[PDB]
Amino acid sequence: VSFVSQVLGKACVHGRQQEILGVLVPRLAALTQGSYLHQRVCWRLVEQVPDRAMEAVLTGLVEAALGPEVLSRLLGNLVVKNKKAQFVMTQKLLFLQSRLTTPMLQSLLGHLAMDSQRRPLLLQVLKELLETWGSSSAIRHTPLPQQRHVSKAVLICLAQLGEPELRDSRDELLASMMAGVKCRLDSSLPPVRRLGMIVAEVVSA
Amino acid sequence: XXXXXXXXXXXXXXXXXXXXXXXXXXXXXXXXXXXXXXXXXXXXXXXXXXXXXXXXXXXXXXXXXXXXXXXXXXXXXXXXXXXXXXXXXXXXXXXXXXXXXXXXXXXXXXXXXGXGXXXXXXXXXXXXXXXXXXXXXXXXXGXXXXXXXXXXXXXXXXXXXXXXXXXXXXXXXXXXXXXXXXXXXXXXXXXXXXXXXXXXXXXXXXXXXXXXXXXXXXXXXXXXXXXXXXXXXXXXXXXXXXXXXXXXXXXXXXXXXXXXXXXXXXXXXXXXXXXXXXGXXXXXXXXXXXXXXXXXXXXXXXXXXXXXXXXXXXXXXXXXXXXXXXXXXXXXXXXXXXXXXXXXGXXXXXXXXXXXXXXXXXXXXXXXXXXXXXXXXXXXXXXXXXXXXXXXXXXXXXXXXXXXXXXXXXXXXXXXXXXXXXXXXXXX
Repeated sequence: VSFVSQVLGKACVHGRQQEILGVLVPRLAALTQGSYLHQRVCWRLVEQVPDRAMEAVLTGLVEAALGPEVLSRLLGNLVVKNKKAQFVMTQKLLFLQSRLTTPMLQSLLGHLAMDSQRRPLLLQVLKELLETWGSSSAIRHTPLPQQRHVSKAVLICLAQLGEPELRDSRDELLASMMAGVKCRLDSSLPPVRRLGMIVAEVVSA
Repeated sequence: XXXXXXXXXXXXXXXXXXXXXXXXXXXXXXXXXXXXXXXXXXXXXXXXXXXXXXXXXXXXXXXXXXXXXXXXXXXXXXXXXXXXXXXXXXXXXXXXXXXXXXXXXXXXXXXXXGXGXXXXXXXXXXXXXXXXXXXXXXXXXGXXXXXXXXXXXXXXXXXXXXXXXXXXXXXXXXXXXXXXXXXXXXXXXXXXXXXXXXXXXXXXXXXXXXXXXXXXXXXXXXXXXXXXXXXXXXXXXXXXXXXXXXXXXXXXXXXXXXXXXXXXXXXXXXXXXXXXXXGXXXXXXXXXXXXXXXXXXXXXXXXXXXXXXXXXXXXXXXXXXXXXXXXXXXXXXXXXXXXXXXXXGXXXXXXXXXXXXXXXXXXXXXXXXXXXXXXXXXXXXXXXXXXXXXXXXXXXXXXXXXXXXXXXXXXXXXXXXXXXXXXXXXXX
């Protein structure tokens, strides 16, 4: 794993998109198909900080790896999530950013994988996400990508949790909703904000 | 004026020992509010410093305590109304305060009232008021007391999250604005930036804009001592939050023009953190990187000082972590770096004496270095040998090893020849 990861890190650093992904794809397929403990091991083995975001990028390259990536990285997350840094960069990614049609799918599947690897990760993120829906300073700030991100989040959230989840989160949701409402009621993309409302509404009718 | 002021203070006093309830007094609150908006306006005037400060104090404190009482119990309409007016007043005060001193601290009591008061306080009224609070904290002591109390105390909802960080983004803008002028004023500005950090050391939330801003900013015209104080401030402001080492590292690596900031954050981690041998690793990484790149070539004006800064960051790191393995792989590296003047200074400093002498004893490390040098690269190898020699103890084994080195040394057709020259000197 050391050499592997060293190399991995290097690779990523050196070059994203094409290289990485091609390698990945082939590899993935094969590996997936025939490995479990070992699969997990290499995956796990992954490292660095340069390679953490290296891996962030890697992961997204793999996301772009699409549905193959989904099932296989459902298995790649099943190879490995191992708490710590995974969590760190998961939320790193959560926070930011650029391009997410891949992640919509990306988001979804990634989420799915990790969530189911280790339950309640999602919950926290979901919980975390609520806060993200807010504005004021944010209303003043940002571009429009944030909104994009927000939409995605909504979708995932809708998809899964416990039920119970709804209730408590609804506390927060309501709260969120109200302030958010105000803020986004002030949305140019008044309807964008409205769409969010409807989603939420639905969620805790 | 004095007579009227005396009557006002008396009245205030009376209401001080008669406000042990506070139920359905929304009316009182509102009346007071309009009156006092006007009163605050009038208040900005003169009145034997603290004759006015006392009056003001009563007003604020009293006012806020009541306005926010509204927020706690009662009706939102009334609350919003007061806030709008109060925010205006807050803005006004943020200007008056200085000369007042005692009443500047009375204005500080008003800001503490905002803290207790929560969301209303937080809003329009507290955008400018958060700015003023930052200023006050960076102006000092009592403010600090209250501030660190709130630094542990659920952080004032982490200074009201989004808004807290938006105020911090305003502060990022302000940092950019300081990069322009700011002598001691900006020193305190940075202090307040970090005051906010202590208050809501909500790193991520703060984030991006500010990050970039800071980066650029490390080059103030008026550095002096305030500058370095604030350098320490920002580095230590990073302290130990989310992205921490990693984030820091990223931006720093990009513009390897600021390893003093690397030191700063290195040391931030050193006196504020978590993941500790993992932080040793982070440190190690950055450190190693720094040396490897920088000492991979040469310099003259700026980067000689960059090497000096690198010694400083090595310092923070080394000491803080007792890292020894990571640390001394990079010391055998970084120690080997020493070279001229400043070098030696930095070396021992970073070394954190125990390990310095540990290395002094150390011979296995020496052998590692011997073969390292054998492989060679350039002048790095040359001076490695130089300081190895400096590190006198007893060759013995090293003497034999160096005989072999020489042999190689001797052989050298290329610059490996001058490497050998310096080596030979060392040997002598």
